[PDB]
Amino acid sequence: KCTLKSFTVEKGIYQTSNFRVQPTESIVRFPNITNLCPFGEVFNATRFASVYAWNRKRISNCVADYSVLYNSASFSTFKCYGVSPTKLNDLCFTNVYADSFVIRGDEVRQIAPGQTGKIADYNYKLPDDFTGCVIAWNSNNLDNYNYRYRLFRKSNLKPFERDISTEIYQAGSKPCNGVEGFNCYFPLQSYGFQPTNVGYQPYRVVVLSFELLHAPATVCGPKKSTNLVKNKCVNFNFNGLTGTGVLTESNKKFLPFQQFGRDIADTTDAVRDPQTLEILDITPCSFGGVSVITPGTNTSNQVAVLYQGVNCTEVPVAIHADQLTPTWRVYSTGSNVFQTRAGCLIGAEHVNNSYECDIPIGAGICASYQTQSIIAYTMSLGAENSVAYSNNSIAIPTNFTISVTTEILPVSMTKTSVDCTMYICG
Amino acid sequence: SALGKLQNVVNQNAQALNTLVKQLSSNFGAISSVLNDILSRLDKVEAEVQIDRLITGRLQSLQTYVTQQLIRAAEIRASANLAATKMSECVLGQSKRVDFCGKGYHLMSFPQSAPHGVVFLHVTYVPAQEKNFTTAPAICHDGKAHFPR
Amino acid sequence: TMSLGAENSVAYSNNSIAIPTNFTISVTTEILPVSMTKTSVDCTMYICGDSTECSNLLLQYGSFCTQLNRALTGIAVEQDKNTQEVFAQVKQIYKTPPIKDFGGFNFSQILPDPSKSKRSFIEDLLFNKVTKFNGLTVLPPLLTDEMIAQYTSALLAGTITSGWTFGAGAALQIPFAMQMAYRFNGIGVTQNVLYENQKLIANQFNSAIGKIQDSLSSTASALGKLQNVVNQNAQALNTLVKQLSSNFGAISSVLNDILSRLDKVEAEVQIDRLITGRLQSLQTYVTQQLIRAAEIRASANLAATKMSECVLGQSKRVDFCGKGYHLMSFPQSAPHGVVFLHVTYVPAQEKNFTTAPAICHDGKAHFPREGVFVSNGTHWFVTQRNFYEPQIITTDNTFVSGNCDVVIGIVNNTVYDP
Amino acid sequence: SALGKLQNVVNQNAQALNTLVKQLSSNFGAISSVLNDILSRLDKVEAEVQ
Amino acid sequence: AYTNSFTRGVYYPDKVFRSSVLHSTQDLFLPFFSNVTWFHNPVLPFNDGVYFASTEKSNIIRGWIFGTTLDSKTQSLLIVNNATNVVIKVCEFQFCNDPFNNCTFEYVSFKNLREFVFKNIDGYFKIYSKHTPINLVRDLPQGFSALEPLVDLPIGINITRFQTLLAAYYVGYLQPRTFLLKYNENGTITDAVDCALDPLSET
Ligand SMILES: *[C@@H]1O[C@H](CO)[C@@H](O[C@@H]2O[C@H](CO)[C@@H](O)[C@H](O)[C@H]2NC(C)=O)[C@H](O)[C@H]1NC(C)=O
Ligand SMILES: *[C@@H]1O[C@H](CO)[C@@H](O[C@@H]2O[C@H](CO)[C@@H](O)[C@H](O)[C@H]2NC(C)=O)[C@H](O)[C@H]1NC(C)=O
Ligand SMILES: *[C@@H]1O[C@H](CO)[C@@H](O[C@@H]2O[C@H](CO)[C@@H](O)[C@H](O)[C@H]2NC(C)=O)[C@H](O)[C@H]1NC(C)=O
Ligand SMILES: *[C@@H]1O[C@H](CO)[C@@H](O[C@@H]2O[C@H](CO)[C@@H](O)[C@H](O)[C@H]2NC(C)=O)[C@H](O)[C@H]1NC(C)=O
Ligand SMILES: *[C@@H]1O[C@H](CO)[C@@H](O)[C@H](O)[C@H]1NC(C)=O
Ligand SMILES: *[C@@H]1O[C@H](CO)[C@@H](O)[C@H](O)[C@H]1NC(C)=O
Ligand SMILES: *[C@@H]1O[C@H](CO)[C@@H](O)[C@H](O)[C@H]1NC(C)=O
Ligand SMILES: *[C@@H]1O[C@H](CO)[C@@H](O)[C@H](O)[C@H]1NC(C)=O
Ligand SMILES: *[C@@H]1O[C@H](CO)[C@@H](O)[C@H](O)[C@H]1NC(C)=O
Ligand SMILES: *[C@@H]1O[C@H](CO)[C@@H](O)[C@H](O)[C@H]1NC(C)=O
Ligand SMILES: *[C@@H]1O[C@H](CO)[C@@H](O)[C@H](O)[C@H]1NC(C)=O
Ligand SMILES: *[C@@H]1O[C@H](CO)[C@@H](O)[C@H](O)[C@H]1NC(C)=O
Ligand SMILES: *[C@@H]1O[C@H](CO)[C@@H](O)[C@H](O)[C@H]1NC(C)=O
Ligand SMILES: *[C@@H]1O[C@H](CO)[C@@H](O)[C@H](O)[C@H]1NC(C)=O
Ligand SMILES: *[C@@H]1O[C@H](CO)[C@@H](O)[C@H](O)[C@H]1NC(C)=O
Ligand SMILES: *[C@@H]1O[C@H](CO)[C@@H](O)[C@H](O)[C@H]1NC(C)=O
Ligand SMILES: *[C@@H]1O[C@H](CO)[C@@H](O)[C@H](O)[C@H]1NC(C)=O
Ligand SMILES: *[C@@H]1O[C@H](CO)[C@@H](O)[C@H](O)[C@H]1NC(C)=O
Repeated sequence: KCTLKSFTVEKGIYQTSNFRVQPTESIVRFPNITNLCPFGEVFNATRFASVYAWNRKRISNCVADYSVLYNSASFSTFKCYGVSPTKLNDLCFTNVYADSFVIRGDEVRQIAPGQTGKIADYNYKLPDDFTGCVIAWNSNNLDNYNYRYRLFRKSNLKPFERDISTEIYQAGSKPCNGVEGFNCYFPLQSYGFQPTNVGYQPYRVVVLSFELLHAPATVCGPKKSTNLVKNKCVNFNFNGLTGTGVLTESNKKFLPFQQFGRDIADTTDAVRDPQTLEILDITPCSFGGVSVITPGTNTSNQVAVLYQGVNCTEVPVAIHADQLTPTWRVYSTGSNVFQTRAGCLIGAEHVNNSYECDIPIGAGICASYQTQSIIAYTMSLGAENSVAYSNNSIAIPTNFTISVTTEILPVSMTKTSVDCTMYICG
Repeated sequence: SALGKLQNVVNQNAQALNTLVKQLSSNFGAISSVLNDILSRLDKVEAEVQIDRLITGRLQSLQTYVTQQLIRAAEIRASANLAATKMSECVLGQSKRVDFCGKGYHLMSFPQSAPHGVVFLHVTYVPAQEKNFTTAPAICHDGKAHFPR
Repeated sequence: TMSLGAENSVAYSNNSIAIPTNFTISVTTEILPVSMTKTSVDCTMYICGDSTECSNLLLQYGSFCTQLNRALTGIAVEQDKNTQEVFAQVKQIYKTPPIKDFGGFNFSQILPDPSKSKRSFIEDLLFNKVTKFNGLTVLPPLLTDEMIAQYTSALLAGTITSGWTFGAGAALQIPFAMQMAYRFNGIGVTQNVLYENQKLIANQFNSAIGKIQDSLSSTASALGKLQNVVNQNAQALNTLVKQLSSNFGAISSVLNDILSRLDKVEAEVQIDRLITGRLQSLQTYVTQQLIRAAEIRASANLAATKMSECVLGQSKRVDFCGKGYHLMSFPQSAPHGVVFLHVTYVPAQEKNFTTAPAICHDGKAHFPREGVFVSNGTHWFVTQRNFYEPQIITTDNTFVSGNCDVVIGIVNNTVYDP
Repeated sequence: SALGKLQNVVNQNAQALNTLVKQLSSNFGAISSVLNDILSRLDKVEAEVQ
Repeated sequence: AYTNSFTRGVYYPDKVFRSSVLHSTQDLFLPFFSNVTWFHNPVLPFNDGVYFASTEKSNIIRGWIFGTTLDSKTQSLLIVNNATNVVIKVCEFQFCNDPFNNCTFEYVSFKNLREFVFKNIDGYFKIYSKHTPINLVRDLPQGFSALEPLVDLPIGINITRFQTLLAAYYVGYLQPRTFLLKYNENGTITDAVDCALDPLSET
């Protein structure tokens, strides 16, 4: 009724829902690495690099609790670009790269993807599709004249390019070459940091880049692993790849470098468990069109339910394993159940007689309301007739009937026309 | 339920227009689906962003309606071409084409008007009460073989 | 540069006629698609993959998922109607007689194999030559392939034992050598031409059916029209599936990446690009399936027409029921379609003759009642126009109209009086 | 006027193609319909949206 | 001296299993039927990446050196295979042109043909290899092979030039091309098409 937006329903078969086997368990697996990454040896490192010759540390083979770093209120910004910082503890990465440098605090605005500014042009450039976080804080304890940045260049530098060229850049043709002069300038100069400077004051900056390759992961959040379940519909997470499905033991001949497998559709089809080299197959939890078989509501409120393509052994637990309600699970746990090539049919009596097809089901099955209950049967193609042929017998009509058979044909639609401007813009 | 063909021409068009009309109430991710809300509540510089979502959704809604009506009109035209043919062959003549003008052998037919369509009353001969007989393909009278004209 | 065909200056002149003296019975295969593979797609499970956060955004687009489910359901039900209207033209399952006394014709290759589905021999060749789960589904047809093979066998058993009569009324038994004389008479060849050649005609038919098996077994190239229906639905489904992998401007094409890496306000912006792309990808599929369904419906209406006219009758529509003068045809089932074996008469071995429109006898013009006047060079005869059988010209072979002088090209002769 | 069916097949192809070409001049809400304007008036992060 | 490459030097492009499938990929590959240089050692350009191969008999070749200067002045990748393991260093130090500082990374792990591939991607060095018996003499043999990965080094070194550490061996250069790969039932690459080779391969 609610599918048709109507209080009356005509005799027929109607699709109304898609049935889905709901998962019963949640599994989390990661490599069991005991090491904690040395972020103190970054944010509390003694003295940071310049912006012209910034320092990169690859960070690896550990657990990391980024929520601790995110809670460090000294950080005046913690902005993130392809991730939201609260989510970091849920993930695992194939590498992390931390970039460390110092600037005057006003320049922090330049440390972002695709921006304009001399730091972005000549010192430190993120690609326009960067995935990571930017972290910065004031550092007047560093106040000092060592902190170089680049004021000119012959061209802008590339994404993650770096340039330790200490040349006297010839802005013109003149090869002044070892001493500065007109159109020939030394391109590095340094901030004079003192507490008497606020955007002119020393600030520490760290940029974290994350790596998300197809290879096995390397830096994981603190989320503790749990045990494994087979032949049941489960929610799952391996290394931060996530879904729901029937896991199984599997025979697939993975070569030792291959971490997970894919089907003809490129869908994820198998995985290797991060704590044990067994290959697990992944299969979808069963689903299929729910259709309701009904005589007209003018004749009965009895119905049958067809779970299309679903095997009858998977249906009955739909008490919690589908979108049901208490009276609706009677069409799951009780009554008659009948397997057909079209799917599992529930609430109709299988019959060994055959009749003309009243309501069609599929694969030669039809259903009807008869002596009363809904029945299901194989449809009948009409009475059999052995024609009395022989090489010398003929039959000739002795009489006839006129007949008058009605035939109906469509000829015209209604001549609708629509003003698109008045429909769209009112 | 005999007129199920003609009643479908009515129902399919009623569903097409009601779906086209109800889509005016959809938000498509705009602030509200009534344009006078946006135009009252918001400055032009913001309202353009909302109004372009309504234009994008309403235009796609209308393109889908017109495209389905082009396909449905071709189906109705196939029926009009068949009806024009049955009127030329069955009414204005006597068709010798099996099962074209109803089951049995065609004698004649009569057209009747109907809402959005046409109805033919096909008058046909049907043979009705046979008996068995012995038969042979030729008769030899004196040596000459005879066949029926 | 392609050749349009061998050239032929026809040996025309105003008093010369060419008349055939022999024939070849010929069996022509014809193949028509009748139904697509019935498909249905859950737009929520396709677009959103069992994410509720996605499913809530899709509600803002209103009617589209309901409207697409309606469109595909309308296609899917029509494929059962197309499959029904072609085969289900017969009201009773006529059953084949035990003894095969069909006057020398050998139907064993087109009637059922009793050892089995109950397909004929040729229906087994036809079944052998013709050849993911992201909320897409394939439904079974209503009629099973055994039911289809019972309908083709019922149509065939009626056609063999009772001629056209099983379409127009109750099926009347008739001996097959008599049915073929009615079919020969239907193409304007006199009944005696069958009986006087019955052994030759039976051998020509039996041999022609044999050549169909050799042709169908030897090459797949004939069944291209059916294999194309399979190939188009295979490419359409694969394109619809692979468009799940495209970004459309989102940070990933995998919906759980977006939901795991981003907080709601960012995530919703990314997801709405995937919704917009997947929704447009699904409308593009459904639009082509609606257009492709009308093409298959037009073919199913043509197949239903050929089954009424060629199988339940004998059509005079030139080149409709195979090239040549049409005698009869037999249906055979095939996956997603139907195959007709059109039996046709083709004339052969012509000779030139001199001819005239009329003959002068006693000052009055005589014209032939059926066929044409001819001379072999010395004697004048009348013959049926489709197969040379000269008769002595007589007052009951002919009819008369007025004096000699009006007719352009009349010739003098004796007309015999019985 | 007798050949109106054949002349429609010619006219419908011409009208369709002229409209497909003329649609290159439309904005669709973008800052310009000349692609090089977007490539020269904006930085990448804006230009890609347009 | 020279030989034709035939179809050799295909390798598994990623750490993924796929089976009974044709998959299309864009990557640095040896063009099919290219002109591999052959040698009886001299120092050579590395280009975008190298295919290196040699025929086994007496184990004369024991390693490689890569860089721009190689012999100090900047860091250079050194690779050795002896006694019981592969051994690797990235030193800015100096050594003789024959067998017997700032080593910011270290790692430890005719009858035959030995095949190797080198390129700079993610971490910026990679090694792939294959090793099989032969009966062909004094040429690169025809027939198919697919190199498995050995190692990925996170080392960030810049290379333009290289030299062999000490007969017959071969050199060829990778180029960015599209390939169609035949993964069999055991997820093994068993044939390939180089899409740029000829109009039939493009078809
Ligand atoms: C041919 O069939 C018709 C019926 O279709 C027969 O007509 C009926 O004859 C009986 C008497 O035998 C009457 O009671 C009925 O009222 C007649 N029906 C009609 C419609 O008039 C007819 O008798 C049959 N003729 C033969 C020779 O069998
Ligand atoms: C009808 O034709 C079929 C073949 O079209 C004949 O079948 C063959 O029969 C002979 C023995 O008589 C066997 O050697 C062949 O192997 C059979 N072929 C097949 C495909 O089975 C059949 O004999 C003919 N029957 C009649 C009554 O004429
Ligand atoms: C034209 O046809 C007639 C009849 O077939 C031929 O006339 C017969 O010729 C034979 C000898 O060849 C005679 O025995 C018959 O008595 C003839 N019949 C008559 C009616 O006279 C005639 O020979 C044929 N002519 C040609 C040129 O073929
Ligand atoms: C058919 O035969 C008739 C005679 O039976 C021909 O008529 C004669 O023709 C000649 C010239 O050829 C005239 O001189 C006579 O006066 C005609 N006689 C009569 C009774 O009319 C007639 O010409 C012949 N037809 C043809 C086509 O040659
Ligand atoms: C993880 O822990 C288990 C139990 O302590 C151990 O068997 C397994 O080897 C560990 N994983 C690795 C990578 O060694
Ligand atoms: C840095 O040192 C302070 C104490 O001086 C401590 O509170 C903070 O947690 C340290 N941060 C890291 C990342 O180690
Ligand atoms: C229900 O419909 C049937 C026809 O299908 C009719 O005979 C019957 O009287 C109806 N009953 C009611 C209560 O409407
Ligand atoms: C249904 O599932 C059971 C599982 O044991 C299987 O044995 C049976 O063959 C299945 N039947 C169908 C029709 O899927
Ligand atoms: C119906 O058929 C099944 C087997 O197909 C049989 O077990 C059952 O007893 C039959 N019942 C009747 C009443 O024929
Ligand atoms: C014709 O005669 C046969 C004799 O066996 C009989 O079986 C058949 O039923 C008869 N048919 C009719 C139409 O009387
Ligand atoms: C007619 O053709 C057949 C072969 O198709 C041949 O065997 C037969 O002898 C011919 N008959 C005549 C009278 O030419
Ligand atoms: C008829 O005869 C002429 C020669 O007189 C010949 O060229 C032509 O091919 C013949 N035509 C037929 C149909 O045999
Ligand atoms: C046939 O036509 C020609 C002119 O092309 C004419 O000379 C001749 O007399 C005509 N013959 C007959 C029998 O009409
Ligand atoms: C290989 O290169 C040399 C030139 O250095 C050239 O002469 C030779 O023809 C090339 N051989 C092939 C097979 O391309
Ligand atoms: C690699 O180093 C050489 C000099 O050692 C230099 O010419 C080249 O430009 C460098 N390449 C890059 C990408 O920095
Ligand atoms: C490999 O060679 C070095 C010297 O080049 C040697 O010290 C080392 O022991 C060798 N490797 C092994 C595994 O012994
Ligand atoms: C390493 O390189 C630096 C310059 O980059 C130099 O100061 C240092 O002395 C070198 N040390 C060794 C052991 O080569
Ligand atoms: C797959 O590998 C096994 C040995 O591991 C082999 O027996 C089998 O034949 C292989 N399959 C194919 C198709 O080559």
